[PDB]
Amino acid sequence: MIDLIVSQGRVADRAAWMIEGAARTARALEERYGLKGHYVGEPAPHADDDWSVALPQARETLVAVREAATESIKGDNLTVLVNNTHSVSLATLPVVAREHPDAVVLYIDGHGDFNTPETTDTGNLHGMVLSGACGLWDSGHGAGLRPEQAVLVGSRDIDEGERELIRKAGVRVIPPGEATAQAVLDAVKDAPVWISIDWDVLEPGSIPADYTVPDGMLPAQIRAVFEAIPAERLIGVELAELNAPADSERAEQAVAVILDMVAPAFDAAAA
Ligand SMILES: [Mg+2]
Ligand SMILES: [Mg+2]
Ligand SMILES: [Mg+2]
Ligand SMILES: [Mn+2]
Ligand SMILES: [Mn+2]
Repeated sequence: MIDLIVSQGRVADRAAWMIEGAARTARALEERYGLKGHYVGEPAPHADDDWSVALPQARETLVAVREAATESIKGDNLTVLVNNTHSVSLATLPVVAREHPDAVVLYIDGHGDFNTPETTDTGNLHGMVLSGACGLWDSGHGAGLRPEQAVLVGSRDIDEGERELIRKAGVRVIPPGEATAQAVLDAVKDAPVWISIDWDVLEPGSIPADYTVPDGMLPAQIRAVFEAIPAERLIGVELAELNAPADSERAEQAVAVILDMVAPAFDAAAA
């Protein structure tokens, strides 16, 4: 009753071990739940390139992830995507919004990812993912997510340009100190639910990502979200931005903590 899809192609990766982090996460899920993952994309080298170069390069991987996501979301299994980068959600979020136009997206992240090409100060595609899914700019991978149905959980590092786009579009923001069961249940109400996680939401030290931003959520708060959302309401889960080298302490300890955070959802789905 779980479908596991794993991105292994470069999607604007600036960090060296996002593909390895995704692989280690997927292999641990495979072992815990006796799943066989659908691995898509071919690894390319990381680089600090503009979105205008990285997005074109990522098309093949994004289209293969979209195709596998569409097949699983049309079906009766919990859709689980283990994505190297948050940018893969440029492909998955338009699918979820087309299949489930009633769905609320819990976008669990330390940042807003709501810059456009006009507002971005870094040219990092990652900073433009949720705005892209919401059609504030054209990613070439579709849009159709209503910002009124997107909830930023745990965001604490939002540019004033980005904050303006977020308020006007009607994206709700739950800061990390308010990100409890009550606040998340108030946000999703009675809607079906898609969870999109960027591990940079977590208080630094624990689960390595690309970005390090203080005063974040704790692993138990993420576990509380998975415990709080009813199994009948959960469409699927996306896990992104584990930057963990092959065979490392950060790999084995991060993946133990991830297994613990997602167990309330995956144990229910796996039965
Ligand atoms: Mg790195
Ligand atoms: Mg293209
Ligand atoms: Mg279902
Ligand atoms: Mn982030
Ligand atoms: Mn992100």
